[PDB]
Amino acid sequence: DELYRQSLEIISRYLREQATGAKDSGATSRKALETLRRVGDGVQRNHETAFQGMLRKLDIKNEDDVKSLSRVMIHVFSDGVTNWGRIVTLISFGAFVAKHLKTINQESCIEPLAESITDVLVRTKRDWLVKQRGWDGFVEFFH
Ligand SMILES: COc1ccccc1C[C@@H](Oc1ncnc2sc(-c3cccc(Cl)c3)c(-c3ccc(OCCN4CCN(C)CC4)c(Cl)c3C)c12)C(=O)O
Ligand SMILES: [Cl-]
Repeated sequence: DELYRQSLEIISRYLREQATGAKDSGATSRKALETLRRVGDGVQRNHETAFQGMLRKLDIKNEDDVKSLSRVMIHVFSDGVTNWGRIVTLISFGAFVAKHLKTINQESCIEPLAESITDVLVRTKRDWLVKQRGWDGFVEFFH
């Protein structure tokens, strides 16, 4: 399942570098990461209040808290329209949570969070993603 692997590589590396502040299909992945670095940080900067309010309401302190997020992520992501904008918001909130997790020394929860967001995205919408040319469509879309 190469789309799952490529989606996990991009989302994992984005969340990890947002948390740590430090950088680590080859071509697409690096272009897709570069785009998140641009659109993702814009989303977080622009929606800091809603993100912080949501995170405080979710009360995320440990691996059990993070593992219980998948349902609400699937409900909210599936509830609305599929477009790259809503995909980026999902990944941006993930990054915002990864940062919180690093702050409170729960950095070991960042990987299951990235796997959880990848499962949401690839398991609700792999057809749409295939039709859009997967990560190629994302890079063309955003530049
Ligand atoms: C540009 O769109 C933004 C930007 C900032 C916040 C909300 C949205 C709507 C967007 O949200 C999402 N789009 C795609 N995937 C997801 S997944 C998700 C979510 C929802 C709950 C839990 C978890 Cl783990 C994830 C939200 C999403 C959904 C709603 C949200 O906030 C709604 C406003 N509240 C008002 C009360 N206040 C205390 C907290 C903020 C937020 Cl912050 C998010 C991240 C969301 C979309 O649905 O297109
Ligand atoms: Cl296009």
